[PDB]
Amino acid sequence: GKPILYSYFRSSCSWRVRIALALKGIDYEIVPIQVPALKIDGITIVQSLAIMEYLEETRPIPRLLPQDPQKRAIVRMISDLIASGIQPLQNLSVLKQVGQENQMQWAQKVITSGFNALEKILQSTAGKYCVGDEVSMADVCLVPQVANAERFKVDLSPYPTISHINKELLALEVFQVSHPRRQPDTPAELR
Amino acid sequence: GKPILYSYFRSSCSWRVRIALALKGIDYEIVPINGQQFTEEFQTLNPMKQVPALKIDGITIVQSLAIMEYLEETRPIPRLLPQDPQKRAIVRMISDLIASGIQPLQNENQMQWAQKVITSGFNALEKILQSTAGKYCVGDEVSMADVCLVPQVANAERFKVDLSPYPTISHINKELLALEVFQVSHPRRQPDTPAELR
Repeated sequence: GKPILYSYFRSSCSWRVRIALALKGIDYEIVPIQVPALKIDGITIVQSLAIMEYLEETRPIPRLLPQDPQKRAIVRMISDLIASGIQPLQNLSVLKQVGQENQMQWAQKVITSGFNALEKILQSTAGKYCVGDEVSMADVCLVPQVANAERFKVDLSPYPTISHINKELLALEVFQVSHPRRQPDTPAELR
Repeated sequence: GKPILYSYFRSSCSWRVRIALALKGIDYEIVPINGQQFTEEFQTLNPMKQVPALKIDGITIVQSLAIMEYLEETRPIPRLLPQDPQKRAIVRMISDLIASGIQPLQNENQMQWAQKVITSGFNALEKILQSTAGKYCVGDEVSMADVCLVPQVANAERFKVDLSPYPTISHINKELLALEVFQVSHPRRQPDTPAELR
């Protein structure tokens, strides 16, 4: 009857989809545990980018992607930079399969390298959010990545644009109700 | 003036964009990659010295997925994405599985790692294609999934991955490699291919 997100409280990819579901006003059921997976309109969709593009097309407002194709490409660039460039190079597969202390070093080089790139891009693109003054898919991707950075003790002081946009976004209900610390599978001593 | 693609002959990401450019009949100029005129342009909206990068319609787009969506929208035919939203999700799933899942995890026994990554993904992707594939990844029309599949399958052969356990991937792969748009864009037919790959 109602959509099902297979989710994990610590998965940045799952949070993206929870922000996008909340943003589109879609009520869903959470089954905690490949995640995210989303059962919707009688089909199953893996991969948060794919999920979010489906949501954008079937539930247009609010827009994750602006109307001007050129603007859409910048929002997609940033999003994919996060989802294809930073995040996979610090997936749980990679981390536990290379020590329990090296995992943090490698994670920090990856996140800093991407944030060095992304912060420079945002000097051109950002208004109040990643691309101009309207929330986009880029913002949905950013916040969960910035939360990873905090988790691996990345200092955000060299990334003042990323940090400002991040705090603008975390002030919105759709980024709070979907928070890793407000989930069914959230450990009681992390709230 | 024509679009400019900054490319690398071995980058599977660059190949994706060459396939899509060729598919949509778009003529472009290739600037292959490792003065400050060319370095400034390369690195505008690309502080990471990344390929592919595409200069088109007066702007710069990095990230192959972003570039192909832009192409899809501005030059609709031939379709990289079908019209049915649910079919578009399946095409995007496969593409993203490759572009976000398999490929990023592999830019001594770095061979043991490449192979584990590629096999694990193809285990997943072969199973999905049992449901979706006709003559191509999703039904009988070439799509974004196919554009992503060929350059990943070429990586798999480079890292000596045996394709015997993946007959659907291997069939679709050879269907695609028979098409002009995947041949003219091939890593071996590029300006920066070193002659020792020919």
